[PDB]
Amino acid sequence: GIVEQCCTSICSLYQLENYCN
Amino acid sequence: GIVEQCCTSICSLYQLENYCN
Amino acid sequence: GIVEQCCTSICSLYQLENYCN
Amino acid sequence: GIVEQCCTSICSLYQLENYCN
Amino acid sequence: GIVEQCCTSICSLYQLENYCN
Amino acid sequence: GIVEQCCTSICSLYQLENYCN
Amino acid sequence: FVNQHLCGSHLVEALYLVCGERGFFYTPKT
Amino acid sequence: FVNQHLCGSHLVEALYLVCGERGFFYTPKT
Amino acid sequence: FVNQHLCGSHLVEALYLVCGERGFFYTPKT
Amino acid sequence: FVNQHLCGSHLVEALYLVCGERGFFYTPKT
Amino acid sequence: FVNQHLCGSHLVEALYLVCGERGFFYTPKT
Amino acid sequence: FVNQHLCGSHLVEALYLVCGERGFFYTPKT
Ligand SMILES: [Cl-]
Ligand SMILES: [Cl-]
Ligand SMILES: [Zn+2]
Ligand SMILES: [Zn+2]
Repeated sequence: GIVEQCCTSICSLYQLENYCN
Repeated sequence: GIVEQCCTSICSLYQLENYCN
Repeated sequence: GIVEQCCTSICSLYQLENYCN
Repeated sequence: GIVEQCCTSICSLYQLENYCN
Repeated sequence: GIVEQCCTSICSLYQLENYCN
Repeated sequence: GIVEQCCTSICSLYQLENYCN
Repeated sequence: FVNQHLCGSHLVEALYLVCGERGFFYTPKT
Repeated sequence: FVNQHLCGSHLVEALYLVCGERGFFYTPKT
Repeated sequence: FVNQHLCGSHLVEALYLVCGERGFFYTPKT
Repeated sequence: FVNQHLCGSHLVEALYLVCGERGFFYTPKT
Repeated sequence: FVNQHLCGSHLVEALYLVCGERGFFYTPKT
Repeated sequence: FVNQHLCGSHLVEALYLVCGERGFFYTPKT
């Protein structure tokens, strides 16, 4: 999930938008 | 400037990006 | 809603807990 | 102290209340 | 007190240092 | 730079003033 | 625990602390 | 923009920054 | 609520959240 | 992305997230 | 150093930075 | 005052605290 994509790995601001409602 | 604009009105991440090195 | 209530008046940690997954 | 209980180990919100005045 | 002064007017890091242990 | 002085190593508040404009 | 006055990012910080690993939904009006 | 490690409080702050008014979910178990 | 690791700035933010008006002490040497 | 209302330290946090490793300059008026 | 305008959690952050390992007491009025 | 490790968001928060109105640069590649 988000922890693996953005914390464990790295992610972009655009990727973070995946988790918006 | 940007600092003042973000606080008194609003600003975008795109405007913020102009202050990166 | 909760977001607005916490900012315009006050809210409790107990009310916040209702937004957990 | 608090660092050992809450940082090194883990602690609850209720435990943190131990450090209130 | 310090908490109120920093928020309603201004305070210095030197004044803050008086609250260290 | 700053990361090596303050993150990797440790630095003082006075050292941080080196990076002020 | 005490009552809270939380705007902006400070509400999200409180949610994070309260929920931890359970996660949470942040749902502002409009 | 850039790619960085964002974890815990810092990850939720970043979701708040990017989503704002839209809202977001933080579901670390998923 | 939950149990998490809270360290440095994040630990003091959490004490602020839970204690508020009551005040608190942060005494890491003790 | 959404528009932002950012005062004080919250602007610096946003700069940090937007620029990451590139860094940034923080230049308030007077 | 410059003078500071600090409310809420931002005062606790400043105390943390100023005192570090010495710790500090946070003592708001009433 | 004291010497501590200050990294990422926490380092920029500290530069904000110490520099304020003066402004600052965060240039981690340099
Ligand atoms: Cl604020
Ligand atoms: Cl951290
Ligand atoms: Zn704030
Ligand atoms: Zn952190």
